[PDB]
Amino acid sequence: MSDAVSSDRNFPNSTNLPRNPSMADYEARIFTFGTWIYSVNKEQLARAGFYALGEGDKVKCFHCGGGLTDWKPSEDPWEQHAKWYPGCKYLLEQKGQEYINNIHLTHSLEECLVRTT
Ligand SMILES: CN[C@@H](C)C(=O)N[C@H](C(=O)N1C[C@@H](Oc2ccccc2)C[C@H]1C(=O)N[C@@H]1CCCc2ccccc21)C(C)(C)C
Ligand SMILES: [Zn+2]
Repeated sequence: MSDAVSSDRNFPNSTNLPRNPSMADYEARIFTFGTWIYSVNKEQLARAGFYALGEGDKVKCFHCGGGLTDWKPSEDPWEQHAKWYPGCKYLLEQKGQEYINNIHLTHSLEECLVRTT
């Protein structure tokens, strides 16, 4: 008999809010990174599964672990994390193990651009 003390129905208790992206996700994550920037919006990076530890740039992955620093002028979080250590909960399940494996093998993204410049 599966008890299931989390995934079953809505309204867990009270404090546990649904999610609220533009309340404790977009502004919250970014607030941890700072006004500073480098490549993409830090929020986007956080959405994938990243969170700053107070200090600028020093950011680590959630659950899966693995710290990331000294980002590249043009790079995505999906490819970065998946390449160094593909073991995130939502990240893996998002595009299945197939996508994660494909990413960690050859170059990805950047397709359909007139004629490869
Ligand atoms: C252009 N891509 C950029 C984002 C990039 O890869 N940057 C690399 C990078 O940040 N790396 C390499 C990994 O080191 C390895 C991890 C796994 C396998 C092999 C090496 C580990 C990681 C790194 O330096 N992580 C540091 C180590 C000290 C503690 C700490 C705490 C919070 C955030 C980051 C870190 C370089 C610049 C340091 C090499
Ligand atoms: Zn991760």
